[PDB]
Amino acid sequence: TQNPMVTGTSVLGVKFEGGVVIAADMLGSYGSLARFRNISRIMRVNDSTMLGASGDYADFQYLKQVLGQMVIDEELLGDGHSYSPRAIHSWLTRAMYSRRSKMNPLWNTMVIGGYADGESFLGYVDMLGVAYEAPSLATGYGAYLAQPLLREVLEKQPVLSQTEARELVERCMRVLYYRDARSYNRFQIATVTEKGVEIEGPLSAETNWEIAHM
Amino acid sequence: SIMSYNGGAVMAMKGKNCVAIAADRRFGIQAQMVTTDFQKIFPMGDRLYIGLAGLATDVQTVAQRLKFRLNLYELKEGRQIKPYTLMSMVANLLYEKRFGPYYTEPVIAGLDPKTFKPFICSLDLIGCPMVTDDFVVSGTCSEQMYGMCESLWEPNMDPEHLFETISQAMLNAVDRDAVSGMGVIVHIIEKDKITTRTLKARMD
Amino acid sequence: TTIMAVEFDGGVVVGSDSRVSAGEAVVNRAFNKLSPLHQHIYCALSGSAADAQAMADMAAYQLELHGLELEEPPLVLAAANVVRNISYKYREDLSAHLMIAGWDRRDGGQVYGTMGGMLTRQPFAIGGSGSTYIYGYVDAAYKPGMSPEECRSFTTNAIALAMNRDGSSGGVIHLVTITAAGVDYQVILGNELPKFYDE
Amino acid sequence: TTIMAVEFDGGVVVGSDSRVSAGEAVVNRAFNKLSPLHQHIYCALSGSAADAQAMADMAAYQLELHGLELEEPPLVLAAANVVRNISYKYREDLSAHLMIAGWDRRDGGQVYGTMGGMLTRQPFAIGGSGSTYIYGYVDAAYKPGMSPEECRSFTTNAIALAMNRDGSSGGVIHLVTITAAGVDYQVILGNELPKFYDE
Amino acid sequence: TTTLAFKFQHGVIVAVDSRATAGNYISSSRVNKVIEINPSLLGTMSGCAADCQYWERLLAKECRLYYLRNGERISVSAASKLLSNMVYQYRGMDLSMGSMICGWDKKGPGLYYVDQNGTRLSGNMFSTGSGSTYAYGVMDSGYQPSLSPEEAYELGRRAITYATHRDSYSGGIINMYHMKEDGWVKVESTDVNELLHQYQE
Amino acid sequence: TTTLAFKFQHGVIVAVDSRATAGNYISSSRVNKVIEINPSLLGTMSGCAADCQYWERLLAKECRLYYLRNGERISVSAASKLLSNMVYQYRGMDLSMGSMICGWDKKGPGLYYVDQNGTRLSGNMFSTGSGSTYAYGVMDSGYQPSLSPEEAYELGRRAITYATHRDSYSGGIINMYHMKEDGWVKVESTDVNELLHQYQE
Amino acid sequence: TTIAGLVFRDGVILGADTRATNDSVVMDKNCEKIHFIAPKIYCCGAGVAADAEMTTRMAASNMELHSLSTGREPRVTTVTRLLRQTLFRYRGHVGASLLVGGVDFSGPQLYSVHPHGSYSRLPFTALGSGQDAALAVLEDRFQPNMTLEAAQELLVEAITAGILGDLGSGGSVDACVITGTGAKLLRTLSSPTKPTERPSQYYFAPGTTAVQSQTVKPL
Amino acid sequence: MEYLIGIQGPDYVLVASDQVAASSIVQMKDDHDKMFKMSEKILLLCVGEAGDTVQFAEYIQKNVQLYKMRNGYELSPTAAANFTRRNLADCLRSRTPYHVNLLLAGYDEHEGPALYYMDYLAALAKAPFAAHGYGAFLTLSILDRYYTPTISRERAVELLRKCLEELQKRFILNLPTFSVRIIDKNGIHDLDNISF
Amino acid sequence: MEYLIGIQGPDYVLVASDQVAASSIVQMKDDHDKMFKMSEKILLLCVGEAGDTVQFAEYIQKNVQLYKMRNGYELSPTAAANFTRRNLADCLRSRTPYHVNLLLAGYDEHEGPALYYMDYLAALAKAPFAAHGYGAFLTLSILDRYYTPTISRERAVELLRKCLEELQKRFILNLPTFSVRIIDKNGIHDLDNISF
Amino acid sequence: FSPYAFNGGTVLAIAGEDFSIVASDTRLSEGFSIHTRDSPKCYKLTDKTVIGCSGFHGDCLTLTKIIEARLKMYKHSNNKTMTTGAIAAMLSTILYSRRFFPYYVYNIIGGLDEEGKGAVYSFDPVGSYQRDSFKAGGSASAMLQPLLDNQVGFKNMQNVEHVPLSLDRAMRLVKDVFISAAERDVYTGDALRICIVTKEGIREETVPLRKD
Repeated sequence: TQNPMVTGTSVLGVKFEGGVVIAADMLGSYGSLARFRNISRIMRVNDSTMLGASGDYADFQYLKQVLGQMVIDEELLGDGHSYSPRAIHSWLTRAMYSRRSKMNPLWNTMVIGGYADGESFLGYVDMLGVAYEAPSLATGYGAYLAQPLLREVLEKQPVLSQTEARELVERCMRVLYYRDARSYNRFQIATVTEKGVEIEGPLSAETNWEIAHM
Repeated sequence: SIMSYNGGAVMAMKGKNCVAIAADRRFGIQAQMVTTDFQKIFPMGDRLYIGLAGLATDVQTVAQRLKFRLNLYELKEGRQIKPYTLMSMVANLLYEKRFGPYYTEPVIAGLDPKTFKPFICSLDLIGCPMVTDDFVVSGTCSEQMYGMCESLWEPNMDPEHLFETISQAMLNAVDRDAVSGMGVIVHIIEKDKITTRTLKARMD
Repeated sequence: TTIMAVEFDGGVVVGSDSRVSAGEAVVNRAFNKLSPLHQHIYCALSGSAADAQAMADMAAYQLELHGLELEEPPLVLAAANVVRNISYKYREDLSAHLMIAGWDRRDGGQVYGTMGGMLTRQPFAIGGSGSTYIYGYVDAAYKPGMSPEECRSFTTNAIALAMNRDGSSGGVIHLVTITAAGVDYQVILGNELPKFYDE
Repeated sequence: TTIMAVEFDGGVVVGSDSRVSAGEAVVNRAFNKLSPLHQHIYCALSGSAADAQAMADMAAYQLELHGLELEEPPLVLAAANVVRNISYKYREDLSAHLMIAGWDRRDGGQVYGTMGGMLTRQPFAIGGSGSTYIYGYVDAAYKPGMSPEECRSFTTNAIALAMNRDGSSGGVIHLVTITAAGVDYQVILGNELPKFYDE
Repeated sequence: TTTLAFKFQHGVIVAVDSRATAGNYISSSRVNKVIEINPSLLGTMSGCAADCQYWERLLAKECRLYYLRNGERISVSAASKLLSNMVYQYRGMDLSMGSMICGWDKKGPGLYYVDQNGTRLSGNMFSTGSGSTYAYGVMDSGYQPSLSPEEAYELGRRAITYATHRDSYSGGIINMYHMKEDGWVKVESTDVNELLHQYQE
Repeated sequence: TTTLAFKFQHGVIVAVDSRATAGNYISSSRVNKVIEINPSLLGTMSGCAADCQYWERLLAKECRLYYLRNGERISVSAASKLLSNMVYQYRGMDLSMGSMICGWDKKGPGLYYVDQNGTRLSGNMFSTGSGSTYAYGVMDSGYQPSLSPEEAYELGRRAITYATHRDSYSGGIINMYHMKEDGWVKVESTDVNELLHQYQE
Repeated sequence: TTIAGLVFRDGVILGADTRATNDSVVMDKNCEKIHFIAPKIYCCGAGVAADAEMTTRMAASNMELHSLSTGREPRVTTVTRLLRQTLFRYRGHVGASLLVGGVDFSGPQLYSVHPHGSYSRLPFTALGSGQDAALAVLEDRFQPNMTLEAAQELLVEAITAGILGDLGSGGSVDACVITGTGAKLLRTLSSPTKPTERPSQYYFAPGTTAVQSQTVKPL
Repeated sequence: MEYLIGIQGPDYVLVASDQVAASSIVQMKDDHDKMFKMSEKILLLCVGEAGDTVQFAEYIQKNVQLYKMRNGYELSPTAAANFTRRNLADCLRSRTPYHVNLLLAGYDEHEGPALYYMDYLAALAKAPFAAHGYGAFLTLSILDRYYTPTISRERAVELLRKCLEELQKRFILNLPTFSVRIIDKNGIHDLDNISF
Repeated sequence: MEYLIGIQGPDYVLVASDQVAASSIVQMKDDHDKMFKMSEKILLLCVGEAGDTVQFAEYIQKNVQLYKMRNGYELSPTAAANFTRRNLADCLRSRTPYHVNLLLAGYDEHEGPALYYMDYLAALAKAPFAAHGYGAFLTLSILDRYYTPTISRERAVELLRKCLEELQKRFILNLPTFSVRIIDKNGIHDLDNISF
Repeated sequence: FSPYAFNGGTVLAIAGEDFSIVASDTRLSEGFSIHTRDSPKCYKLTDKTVIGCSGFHGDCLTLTKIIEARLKMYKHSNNKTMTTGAIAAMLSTILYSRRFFPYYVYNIIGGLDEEGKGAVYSFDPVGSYQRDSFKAGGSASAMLQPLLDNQVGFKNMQNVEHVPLSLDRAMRLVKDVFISAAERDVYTGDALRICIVTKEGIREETVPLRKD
């Protein structure tokens, strides 16, 4: 849209051995005001794909409705063919780019997580159409606050397990709550593996305020 | 931009017990060339030179005001100014006009008056010094100069090798810059001599 | 930023959040917004950090000299007048509200609002960007004749409600109770903050 | 403008103020901001009068046809979806939030917020320019399992607190309780409005 | 960019420089600023490179189509009119193209100046681009309609050389053509620096 | 406003119209656009009425003071230089004044044009104001340095009349003076409509 | 630019990167950003290089005069007050983002000074374009009263994050350790980045450049 | 700025125009013809925006010629002037307006000579004499002072020379040569160019 | 736009300038002198903003004359050029800057002839030949093509005429007359005006 | 709202007698951050053509997919693979089609021509193009081009043998200039991807660059 109304903040994404983990808080902000504190910004696309979205919530809901129908439409056919994580990432990229080219973008920065054929997928798609994939992702304020922590751990241990990736993701959420003024301490953690897409939450991070006495 | 109004490129290079300072000779207003022998490098001692690039008017003013201060400084204290001290003098002079600065980025090249130790540095318009051990560039084609210096510069070059390095850097750098050219003057500063050369360059 | 001060028979209760922000980034999550101008006089800073700190320091200096000249603890009204004058004189340059709360031997515990150069004494006062969300709450919860303990609770609750709603507020709650006896500080950390409907 | 809707076991309670303003002039001091979209579905208008009225009329027409086609009372979610679609489709042209509250035989009493095209179901919702001043109050006063009588009181209090603080709100309080039995209106005049700290 | 063209007793001389720039950065010293529409038709380019190259190639297409249909080579005036009308449809949309259409049809040699505004003029001599003013000086001071071929080549070489010397956005190589009754011929491709040094000797 | 001045064999002719306006509204048809600084010194006014009236009166004061101090009448050139320098101190502050300083000192007749920008020129003839272009046409087509006094009066009367006819901001009455060696004399004050009707007869 | 500081058990530790850039071009690959204020007080600078340089030099000069007249060690609070009062005077026009850290009679102190004149006394801070990366590291691993070596490691990691995550930072990592006893200015504590070993080569002889004129002046 | 001028006599219309085609500060052409023959006894002088002038003038010319081909007889000066105004007026509020200033001169068997003035907003006005451009400001008053309704063609040429000479010495623009034409009952006649 | 031009020879400096004083679209004066005599062997040609030109030039002239009165001898061309630049540079950042373009020509007994170029930002440059205004764009290349360091004064006048003739036919401005002066060891000499 | 973003990156092409090299860095940036360190800017078009694209990554993705589709369309209707020169000419028209809402891409085509010689075509964003011997595009193009002029074109050098550029020397030059650009340009770094195009096919190589 031209002017985003209710928006969601950072979205985290980490690839692990046999799956992808994605986290996002459940806050819908209206400017600096935490208006909707119990909204889910993570959506399960299909059995192997999940999506987390930052930015304008209304646009995210519209994409969710359009993506949900696509998954349903293809499932009606029942021909053994189903959209893969990469295919969803590609479609999203084209959708955002087309809207950006008409000077009427969908104000969202999305993270795509998935697992197909024993291979994890983690893709980024912004409102301008800029798309790419990496071992870990972080939109909005997460790029400066969470991404550096993720890259530090991936630089020393390229392949980590589900537990390690989960613990790392929780560490980033805590830091985001501390330094991000548009964040909330109520997040969801979505995990995609061979079993499917699992969305847990609402979770909270154990915060320490020992520095106040210092 | 005001800095590209007259154009011009200046670069200093450090060698083994010698320094090199070069500059373009073009004086033009916007796209029109006026003269092809405009002085941009000024002497501030036997083995101390300052190169100035930017607005021609400020290039001349700063050079003249610096001379005024250096002369008085060299009359008060009975000695030749040190390269580092000159840098601070220039920085102080540039910082005085913090909110209405002279449009010129100076580069200093010389050898210590008593120890003959190579010294090169560059300052921004408001006077922020930057001492390096390899090279310093300034002007409208700084990016081109960076490329050339970064790949051509080698450590401990002799007077002859240093001359060839800075000449090739400047020549090829000013050929990709429309407002810099019309000749190149190179000064090779050594312990017992100064060699000034004008290179065969493109006049377009 | 959310600040609050309440009057009670015998003194005052001043409190605030500890969030210093720069756009969407929290530059300081444990900042003390309560500054002592004198032995029994405090001020809650809100608005521009640099301005608030500059004015508070200025007032403290002026009040310090004033106190020594008259050889008597300054009045709370004098402190408020000193802040009001500075805030009014530089109203086009400064952008910060220095809430004034304290206690003297003449008029007991008083709370003054000095926003924009205008000076008014109130039973309780709230300021800062997060104060807008708690206007309704304080109007329905405040009751005259509140005790010190009840004032701290009232203050704590109000600030906690604002912190949860306002993006420019957050962190911990700094609390200060001023009375004849003296000044007693208190800090309410994140885990010990009053919980309300956060769903 | 201040609007509010609360859910309760068996239905909903919708309420609002009655002030229509044009800058500083009150163009209508007894305006009804509660509009019925269907027999058991209501909407609270906020934002631009023309836009809100245009959308409400549009939705009522669409829902009316929908209801007759399916030969069954429309769902509250359907009404909210009809409003959400219009609000989202014309998000750059319209400037009004149509709060949705009602009751159906499938999911009982539901409250939906459709501001800016975004749709979310909540236990209670507040909107309009005066809603900012009561955020803290509703967060500290709302309790799950509230009865119809308690919901009307909660609603009345909240709106009254907002009306007193907000310049764009005021007048009387329009109240509506929706349940299986039917719709029962209620109007709280100026003299019968809940009183709080107005000093 | 500097381009010139003048008609003398032995045909038409066309000369251009080869510099392209982006701000103060010289993007190329070897760009071709003459399109060869056909054996007796040429078009010069100055202004926006993408606009010039695209619209002059589109004129070439239409010229070729004109030939196939009417079974004869399009005249210089009609070719220039085609280009004139083509760019007049986008007037005000910030196209940047100043070109000369030179050739030799049934009415002898022909030289037209056409620009993005829709200006279209027939003339004896023209100069376009940022270095055009400098070229005019030299050209006008040494032009005579009875110039010999070698003399005409020199004047063209001099005009462009001097324009590159004074104009910052001009330089590289001078490309020169000679439009004759039996078609055009490419005269030379002399580096302007080689020329300038010999002129100062 | 239309004002003119020209030097001929028998002195200097000065003529002006008398219209003042405010937007499209004619505020006056009888405004005086010639200040009499002294018996052999005149100043015309065009532009902003408050600026002209104020600065020309201030020049008159200085001229009178100059006389008292140096015991002689200020020259035309020095008076014009005074005004020139006075208005150069407020350059850029949106003053609006275009005037002519006419007189006769020891160097014969003198005519200077001075404006708010600081322009100061000596000349044989000048015209200022919004109707100046029209006056120039008539004046230049009928000017001869050997014009007789009656002929010079006619030319002045014609130039102004025609300017009022074409220029919307000019009109009213033509006021004319004649600068001579022994001082200036007021020639006439003819209504421009009376004149125009007789010219069309 | 990435600068950071932290208060540990026996003192304070300052750190910074060594890259100076012009818009998006590296001008200096090894500039010192940790300036001397006093014998037991140092300051890291971010923002306008010229402003930071001139401001710290001025503060150091004024602190020296004060120390000479009083005959005592300068307090860290005197420095921060001198800095904020000056910065506030210029109303943020003097773009100097400072991280003052030192150990005086009252112990170890750390302050963050902003361009407009505001200041913050904290156990750990970070400024510059790579300030968020460094803060992330701090938030995740900072503990009160850390050992000297444990603090250095944390600070190095904090600066490292900015060097690799922020395009404005790079080069080496400088550190400064201050305690009651001495001060350890560790220019180049770690060199995490370096260029290639040069695969090819190109050189010029003693006459590859055509010379038009020459003038030799013996000294 | 371009200069146009028309002087209508008892049984003829004399018109003239500068021949300068300019590009910024340089004169690219010094023999440019700003007159367009619309018919046997009708001339259309057009100045203004580059492109628009030739596009509008030729568009009008083509339609006038078409009219003669379709009916046998030519359009009269008055009809042609109104046709031109209508076309110019129609594009005024359209996306592509023509920024041109015109003078329409012509001779009609029964109506006699005629000179029309048309500005860029398509306001049509018949007049005994008229001018366009910055040069009109310095020449209109000269026409006012010497023009008489019974002026002979020989005297009209003299009057036109006075205007051209005024531009030579007073106008800041360099307009050294002017095209001079005359339209009477025998058609359009080219006169010797007036140069300085 | 005003035109200035200078050509330095082996032992003389030839300068010329247009004599047009213009007000919007009309030439108010056609014999305007843009040259200011600073000393016996120094001329200062100044063009630019109305008011500023005469104010700056006369200010400089007064100080140069004062210098000669105070010391007995005159200031050299080089010293005068630098004095002028300094003064122009000082006002550049002041509240009242002079928007003037200058050419300083002069002759010195020991230094010989000299020609200085100065733009409005006070950048000083010595040159064998130079020009100012829009006319310089069409004449500088002509100077480039024909100028030689040993050019005689008779040949220099011919070279200057070529430049002036180029303006006559190519320049859009009407500059029919130019002031021509020469400075050698015998002082400043007025030459016949070149008119067209 | 701005529909563009500067995502950095540098592309270089060099033409030899029987080879063509197209190289680029792998950093993808935005503002002062790094999106990823593994985003190469060179795409394979055919068996003897490679394209390097830099600029706005959104347009780089879209333009490469449009060119890939046009290659297949051409092959279907003409029964042959587009030549390097035909690809260059087609790209020009594609870029000019968006002349009033232009692709913010700097394209450099590298491949072999019909005679089997190295070919390099450089492009500006709106389509103006020409054949060159070597060209640098993108973020650090002004740092690389001058060095190429002096080392490959032998500009400004006297008494120097103008020996033909071997593949070996060309590879060392590419690695060297990219290492130098990684020091000065903040947008260039991470790794260097080099594609060599000869008659045997296209082989890739990857060299590490500075990560800071």
